[PDB]
Order: sequence, then structure tokens, then C-alpha cells
Amino acid sequence: KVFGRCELAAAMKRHGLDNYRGYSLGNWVCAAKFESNFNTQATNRNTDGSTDYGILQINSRWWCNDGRTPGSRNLCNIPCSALLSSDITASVNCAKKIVSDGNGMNAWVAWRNRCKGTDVQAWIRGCRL
Repeated sequence: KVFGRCELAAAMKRHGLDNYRGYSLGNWVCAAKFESNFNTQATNRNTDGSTDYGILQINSRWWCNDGRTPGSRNLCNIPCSALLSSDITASVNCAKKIVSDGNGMNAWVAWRNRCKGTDVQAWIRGCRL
């Protein structure tokens, strides 16, 4: 599913991401736009041969099992396919694990390079939340 900007904001809010670890909702939306362009089905192979899955491009090296990432871990204890669902519940619960991991939203390279330092609140402008 390809979410609308405000549609994803609302879903991320309902699921508890807003100010989760002090990251406002616009950070989570901004990251989603620049990781997946809001498309739940988005998949990208990493040079290390891991793959990133879903709305927040969660990575099979550490967070989910895709059955083909050698010597990966699966710290969110899920199949990576779970993360491409139009139900973002797994993507969001796993992302909470990731952000709590010590490096915050810097675990997300698109967030680090495209959202951090910017007025991320623009990404939820116009949304009824």
C-alpha cells in the first residue's frame, strides 16, 4: 500500500511513534518518505547483501529474518515479509526497538541525511492529528 502523507502520520501516531524517544511525528514521516516513499511493499538490497523491507526500510541483517541474509540476526523476531503489509503494526513495533537501541533515528540513513536538522514538522503540515 502506498500511504498518503497524512494517512501515515495518523497511523504512526495511533501506534505511538509521536515523540517516541522525543522524536516528533514529522521525523517518522520524513524518514518514511525518504526510505520507502510511503510504500509498504518497498524492498531494497544493501551492498552487504542484506535487504531492507517496508515503510521504514527495516533491515534483514539485524531486525527481521528473510531466509537469505547469512549470519543475520532477527531482533524483532519476525519474517521480513511481515513488514510489507498494509498493516504497519510490525514495522512500527520493530522501529521502536530500533530507535531505542542507543543511536536513535540515526539507525535510519535517510533520516540522518535528509531529515535531521530540517524542519521536519513540515512533513505533517495540513494533517488532522
